[PDB]
Amino acid sequence: LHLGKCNIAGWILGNPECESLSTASSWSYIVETSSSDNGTCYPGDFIDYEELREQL
Amino acid sequence: LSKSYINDKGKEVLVLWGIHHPSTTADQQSLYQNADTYVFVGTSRYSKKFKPEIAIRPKVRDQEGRMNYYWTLVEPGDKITFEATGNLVVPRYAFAMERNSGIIISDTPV
Amino acid sequence: SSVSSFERFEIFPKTSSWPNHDSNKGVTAACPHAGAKGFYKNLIWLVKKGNSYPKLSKSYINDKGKEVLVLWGIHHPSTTADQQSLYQNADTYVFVGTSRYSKKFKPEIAIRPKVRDQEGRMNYYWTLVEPGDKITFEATGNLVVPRYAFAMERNSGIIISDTPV
Repeated sequence: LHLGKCNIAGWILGNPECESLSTASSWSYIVETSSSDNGTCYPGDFIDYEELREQL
Repeated sequence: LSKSYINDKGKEVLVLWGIHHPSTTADQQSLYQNADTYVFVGTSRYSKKFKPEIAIRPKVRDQEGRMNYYWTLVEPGDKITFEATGNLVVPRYAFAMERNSGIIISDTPV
Repeated sequence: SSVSSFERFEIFPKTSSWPNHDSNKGVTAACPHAGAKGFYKNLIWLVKKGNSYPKLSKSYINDKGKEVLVLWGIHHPSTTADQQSLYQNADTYVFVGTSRYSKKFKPEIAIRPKVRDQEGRMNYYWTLVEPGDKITFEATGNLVVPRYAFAMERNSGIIISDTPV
């Protein structure tokens, strides 16, 4: 699964700038980018965020 | 609010929600009309208590508020339970998953 | 443990920072300066000045090219009579907010066991300030405001020994 310019938090929450995306039915790893700034468009404290990146 | 969902699948169901933290007390009543709010998320394994704090945060991306995002797993046969009187971000879609890997930050094509 | 760019600077000067809050009556017998009553050097124990307590609202913009370390404390008084005699506020709450973290502090008033002739507690917290980030303090009581900040920049641990230098 490749998310492009968006990170995991832009995909698991439904960020509107990551609309052009075709999520497959199965994957093995998630790819982020170095310029992954279009994730959480609203700020906040993502509690237990590091464990969610390994579960999915 | 009082919602629930019975796991009718043979795999785990991932549920993501959010806890809204408004900036000022005038923004709390203008969006929810409730001062003392509390959010409850309860499963067969975990029962958490959420309490949003209303305070002035530094301006990040032209937003003086915060929103804490939480998550939990739902076992096959377990029924999730949501009960809140304000500042709850209800989910729209769920991620049914089943596993037995991490993250990669790169710019390589696919 | 490993700081190569340390600079002990004063984040809030004691002259004209809190003119409505007393910074001298908040002393204790467990922390003696030279035998008399005193309190911490890098911390300021704000207490009730008069018969009330004004709301605190301080900030600091990171004008340096390195991280700024800020230490504060959350006072936990023993009895409810000691709460009103030092702060005159029952429902108190302390907020510390940065660009990365926003924490909620709530002091508990209960009878603790007597340790060093003190029936109270004081929880100390800390956070980092990024270059360009502005810290935010907002409390109505039981806040230990900082006096000095530790500007640091790193890329080590602790040693307990009695060897000379």
